[PDB]
Amino acid sequence: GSPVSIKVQVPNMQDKTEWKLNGQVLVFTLPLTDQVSVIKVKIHEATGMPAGKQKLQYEGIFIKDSNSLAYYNMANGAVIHLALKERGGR
RNA sequence: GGGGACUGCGUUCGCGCUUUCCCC
Ligand code: NA
Repeated sequence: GSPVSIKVQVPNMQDKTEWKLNGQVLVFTLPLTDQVSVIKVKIHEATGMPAGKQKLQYEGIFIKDSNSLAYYNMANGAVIHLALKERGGR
């Protein structure tokens, strides 16, 4: 497909001094056939935040690695919201 | 029996699994 602009809203998390979580909006250029996992790769390259630590949400949907951006009907200027994933357990 | 930190993960976002531990 044709590459589109996808935005990622990064958290503002200054206590995470190992990453660059400064509230910025990342702007990536990717085709709509690219999988959501590619967004995590590019977020890792820009913030240092590993993919396994990223929680992505698009229009309230917890988008999954194996689906393409087109699967979620993303378009130019779509904003993906990034959060820190927190693990649980008993 | 509670809370944390991790290593990876899953998730319906409620948490759950796991890995090293650390405490109360
Ligand atoms: Na719900």
